[PDB]
Amino acid sequence: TRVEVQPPAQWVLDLIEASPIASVVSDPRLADNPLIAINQAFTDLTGYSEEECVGRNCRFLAGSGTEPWLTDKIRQGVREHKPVLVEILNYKKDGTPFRNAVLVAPIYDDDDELLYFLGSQVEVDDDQPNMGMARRERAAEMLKTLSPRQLEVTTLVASGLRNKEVAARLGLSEKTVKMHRGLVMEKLNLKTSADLVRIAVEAGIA
Ligand SMILES: Cc1cc2nc3c(=O)[nH]c(=O)nc-3n(C[C@H](O)[C@H](O)[C@H](O)COP(=O)(O)O)c2cc1C
Ligand SMILES: [Cl-]
Ligand SMILES: [Cl-]
Ligand SMILES: [Mg+2]
Ligand SMILES: [Mg+2]
Repeated sequence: TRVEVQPPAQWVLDLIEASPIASVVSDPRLADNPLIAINQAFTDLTGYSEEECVGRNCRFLAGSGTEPWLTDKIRQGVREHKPVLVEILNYKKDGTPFRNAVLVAPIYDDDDELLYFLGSQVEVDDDQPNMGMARRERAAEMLKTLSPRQLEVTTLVASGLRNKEVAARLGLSEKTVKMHRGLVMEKLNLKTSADLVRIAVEAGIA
């Protein structure tokens, strides 16, 4: 099955298009919380075109060997609106199995109103099955270079808070919070907010 999805808004494209890693957005108000957008890296990772993806739950990547104790942690994150990083067996369009380090995180529209989910997918090679631990080491070292305000803005943002909630928590203006966010993005060479949530969760700070 597949549902017809409205063309994605600019904020959806801004979240994933410039990411170097496979990234997707789902809309939980549509049938089966289906993908509403994928970036180019998702098509090159999986072999699926945007036409084949949009309208479908991302569990189309699952197959015979997929670990239900690890997918349930994603279901849990979707339910509790909390970010989850698991490494699960998935299958490309050509049936090629691959280990997928998948982040699923709650994210808000550019008006901070409605909830969506951001997904991002990194292949862990059969050659080098501990690649995930090397990403977490890199993430932890980068996040340690941040100033104290930048680090705690990053922590609250990656936890899935709207800017208005981060601003409430820290006694700042939304404008000030977005200023600190931008500075983190520039300092750590992060193209998208999705890339920022990924290193936070990799590091263990959210
Ligand atoms: C944004 C997003 C991205 C997802 N990416 C993947 C993925 O790459 N591979 C996968 O097997 N599941 C992925 N999932 C998880 C499934 O869509 C589903 O949430 C999970 O399998 C647990 O639900 P279920 O028990 O109904 O399958 C993603 C979920 C969301 C919301
Ligand atoms: Cl889901
Ligand atoms: Cl302020
Ligand atoms: Mg495209
Ligand atoms: Mg299942």
